[PDB]
Amino acid sequence: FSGVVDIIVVRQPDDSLKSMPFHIRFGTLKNQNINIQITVNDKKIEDVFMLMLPEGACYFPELNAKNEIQKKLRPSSAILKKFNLKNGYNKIQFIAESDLQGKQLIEGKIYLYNYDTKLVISDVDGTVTKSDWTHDDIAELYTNIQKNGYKMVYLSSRPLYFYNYTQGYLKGIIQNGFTMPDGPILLSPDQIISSEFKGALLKDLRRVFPEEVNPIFAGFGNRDTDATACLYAGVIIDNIFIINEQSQVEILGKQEKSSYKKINEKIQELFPRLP
Ligand SMILES: [Ca+2]
Repeated sequence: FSGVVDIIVVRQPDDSLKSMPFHIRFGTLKNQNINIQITVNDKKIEDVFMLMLPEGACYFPELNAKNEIQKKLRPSSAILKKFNLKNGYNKIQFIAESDLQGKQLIEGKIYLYNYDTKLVISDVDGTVTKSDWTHDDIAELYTNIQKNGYKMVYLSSRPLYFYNYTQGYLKGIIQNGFTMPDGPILLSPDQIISSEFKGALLKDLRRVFPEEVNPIFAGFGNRDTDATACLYAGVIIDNIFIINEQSQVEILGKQEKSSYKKINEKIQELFPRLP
């Protein structure tokens, strides 16, 4: 695999920035001599460079306090702030220059959120697809949720080799006139490498935000363990939706039977509008 896993960046109340781990790989790239540059929104970023591991995994070099270079997947606040990201979607490109192959470039997406930004979590397998075919009216409901100021965030525990297909599947979905709203796709840490896993992933997402806010407003899932992952991630039981293979979603807080078409009819009362 060669590509960029969607990156989430959150601006803190002290205007510092925190981010989730950078998962970028140059699989088809044929180690220590490789230097990696970054361009955000078609502009080159100076001072910021990444190194590559033998397998193709890339990291940010950062001295620690014992002056031992650390392999950090989360860039510093100063590095993230040289990106000069805009709020929402940003285009990021990683450029590896090799004497044997010239410069090789992978493109990805990096998202910037505020500490007060409200996220709506959705699973892909079983929640968008009908088994882990697409459930009906999910694109219209998700389009209206983004119109009300919420950010859709997708989760997938699929192998990293199928990450780019999952992006293609979600964005090729068309139900009536409504496309699927653009948002980051987070990958479970088991499918990646280190230099039930859904619950650990959501707390990395949560703890990127400050502790005193609950960033995840709602969550969509297919199994009862998805509900456990959202409850421990700060989501209230009223805002947890669980669907089966027969396209009936159950609101957990009130033990209420409903559907995507029914939740989209209650969009302003279940997802109040945010200016
Ligand atoms: Ca699930």
